[PDB]
Formats: sequence, structure tokens, C-alpha cells
Amino acid sequence: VGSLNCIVAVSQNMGIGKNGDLPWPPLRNEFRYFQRMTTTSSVEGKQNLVIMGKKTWFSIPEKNRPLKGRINLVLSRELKEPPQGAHFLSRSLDDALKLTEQPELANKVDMVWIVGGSSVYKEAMNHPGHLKLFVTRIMQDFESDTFFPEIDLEKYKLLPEYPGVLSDVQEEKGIKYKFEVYEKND
Ligand SMILES: NC(=O)C1=CN([C@@H]2O[C@H](COP(=O)(O)OP(=O)(O)OC[C@H]3O[C@@H](n4cnc5c(N)ncnc54)[C@H](OP(=O)(O)O)[C@@H]3O)[C@@H](O)[C@H]2O)C=CC1
Ligand SMILES: CCc1nc(N)nc(N)c1C#CCc1cccc(-c2cncnc2)c1
Ligand SMILES: [Cl-]
Ligand SMILES: [Cl-]
Ligand SMILES: [Cl-]
Ligand SMILES: [Cl-]
Ligand SMILES: [Cl-]
Ligand SMILES: [Mg+2]
Ligand SMILES: [Mg+2]
Ligand SMILES: [Mg+2]
Repeated sequence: VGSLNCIVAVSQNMGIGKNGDLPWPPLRNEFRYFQRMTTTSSVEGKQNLVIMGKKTWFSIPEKNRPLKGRINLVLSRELKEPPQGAHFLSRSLDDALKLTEQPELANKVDMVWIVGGSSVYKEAMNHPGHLKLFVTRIMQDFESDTFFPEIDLEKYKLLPEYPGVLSDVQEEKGIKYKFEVYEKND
């Protein structure tokens, strides 16, 4: 693996979570964007790998676990085996990436997508090498108990436009949001 992707939706006050769910009501097209980005693989015969924290895993409805069309990996320092339905378990992002180089996963994984939560994003965003951050800016404040840290512009640059990503402000259920893409190379 020579690149990593993070994907997140964040409120104006840096919120990503509230009481084990999203702080905002469901945005259907925003979710489909999340599906499309994480699921779409450019290589026939391979699937993308999604990496998530334990709480995020259990935030997904049982009937939708594991995430279809993707290899589901859960991070935990406490679990000794993957939770029911999950394909893999690792104690760290580095361990997870290494696992991709093992016989089981060799030639099976295309892109790697980190889908939260907070601590998973923090580790991933400091990981060396090329990294893209797909950040949906929900353009209003929402009550939250889980947050996304401000992006270090010393490392990351906001890309002005991007292929496959809409640039204009979007609106669903009266809520305005915008798709952003950040990138670092080192
Ligand atoms: N808006 C968005 O884009 C998203 C929102 N969310 C929301 O956020 C909330 C959940 O996120 P959050 O509270 O941050 O919880 P997490 O999903 O990050 O789960 C935390 C647990 O995951 C394990 N873990 C996390 N980071 C690491 C790491 N770096 N290395 C090894 N293990 C790790 C640890 O498990 P252990 O205790 O077993 O060691 C930790 O206790 C939910 O409400 C969810 O809806 C989540 C993803 C995206
Ligand atoms: C709409 C959620 C979203 N948008 C973007 N741009 N990035 C994200 N990381 C997220 C998110 C989230 C939480 C999450 C993570 C993984 C799976 C799911 C999920 C929730 N409900 C049904 N299927 C999957 C929910
Ligand atoms: Cl759509
Ligand atoms: Cl999905
Ligand atoms: Cl390819
Ligand atoms: Cl428009
Ligand atoms: Cl609307
Ligand atoms: Mg733009
Ligand atoms: Mg606009
Ligand atoms: Mg548009």
C-alpha cells in the first residue's frame, strides 16, 4: 500500500459524533458519496479495505455489517478477535497495513479507507507517505460529543478542485455542506 485515504463528515464546530450516531439527521446523498468513495475499486478482482474504530463499528446497524463490497477491518487494543461480522482485527494502523502484505490479503486489497473515529483519524493523518483526506464540511453547528481535529496546513493542502468530487455547495434537508479534498505527499 503506497497511499491512504481518510473520509469524514464534520460540522462547523468540528463535530463528527453524538451519542453513538451522527450529530445531524441522515443526509442520503452525503451517505451515497461515502459509499461510492469507499467502495469503488479501480482494480478488477480486488476490493477496498475500510479501517474503523470499535465504537464506529458498533455504530453501524447489525444488518449492514460488515460494510458490503468492502473488506472490513476493526481497530482495537482490547479485542482479541474481530467482532462478529468483521473480517479482520488489528491493534494499530501500522499492524493493519502490514496485514495487507500477508498471504491472505495479498492481491486482494486495492485502496485503503479510514472511516473513523477520532483516534483512528489522528493516527492515520500522521502516517507517513501520500494521504488524501476527503472532508465533508457540514456548514452549521451541531451538538457533538466526538470531534475531528483541525487539519495541519503545514502538512496538508486543500485542493481547489478534484476529479470525481463536486465543488459547489450541496444541500439536503435544509442542511448545506461542501466536499473538500486535502492531500499530503510525505
Ligand atoms: N461524521 C463522521 O465522518 C463519522 C462519525 N463517527 C461517529 O463517531 C462516533 C464514534 O467515534 P469515536 O467515539 O471516535 O470511536 P472509535 O470508532 O474511534 O472507537 C474507539 C475505539 O476504537 C479503538 N481504536 C481507536 N483508535 C485506535 C487506534 N488508533 N489504534 C488502535 N485502536 C484504536 C479503541 O478500542 P479499544 O477500547 O478496544 O482499545 C477505541 O476505544 C460515533 O458516534 C460515530 O457515529 C464515526 C466515523 C465517522
Ligand atoms: C454519512 C457518514 C459519513 N460521511 C462521510 N463523508 N464520511 C464519513 N466517515 C461518514 C461516516 C460515518 C460513520 C459510519 C462509518 C462507517 C459506516 C457507517 C454506516 C452507517 N450506517 C449504515 N452503514 C454504514 C457509518
Ligand atoms: Cl447520490
Ligand atoms: Cl456503505
Ligand atoms: Cl488501478
Ligand atoms: Cl447547485
Ligand atoms: Cl434542502
Ligand atoms: Mg473545490
Ligand atoms: Mg457553491
Ligand atoms: Mg453541485
